[PDB]
Amino acid sequence: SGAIYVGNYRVVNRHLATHNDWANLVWEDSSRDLLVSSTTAQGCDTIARCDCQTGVYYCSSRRKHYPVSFSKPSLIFVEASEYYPARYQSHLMLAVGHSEPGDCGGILRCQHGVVGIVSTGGNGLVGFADVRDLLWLDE
Ligand SMILES: COc1cccc(NC(=O)N2CCC[C@H](C(N)=O)C2)n1
Ligand SMILES: [Zn+2]
Repeated sequence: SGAIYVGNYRVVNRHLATHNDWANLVWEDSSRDLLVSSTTAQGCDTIARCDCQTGVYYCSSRRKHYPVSFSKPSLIFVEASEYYPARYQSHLMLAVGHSEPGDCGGILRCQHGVVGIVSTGGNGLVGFADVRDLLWLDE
């Protein structure tokens, strides 16, 4: 689990969105596994606006933050799960790192701010849904 709290927005994995998120919906995209809802309180996270390919992510299944090198956001095939059929997910970045299903939502960050959140994984890989192109999160 986990979210990004920037301005009056809450960014979560679409597959983990709550009823309150759907009832206060700002934007959602199944192909990216992202959903953004509105918040009453202002958040403290800042979004990175950069082309970093190295950063650090939080892994809840280890209670640890790990440094990683990650691929550029791309269209990657994701196998069928209990949340989606087998499909291509867009704006996804892959890295070598530990992950379990419940790790979704952990933040990936670089020196400039939040880059994205954990969205896929398995067998010593971890995938992050990028948010750096969502310029509207800053206003
Ligand atoms: C997060 O790490 C792991 C580790 C092992 C397995 C998994 N499951 C995983 O990738 N998916 C299940 C949740 C929805 C994901 C998606 N974005 O389509 C696919 N995740
Ligand atoms: Zn950066």
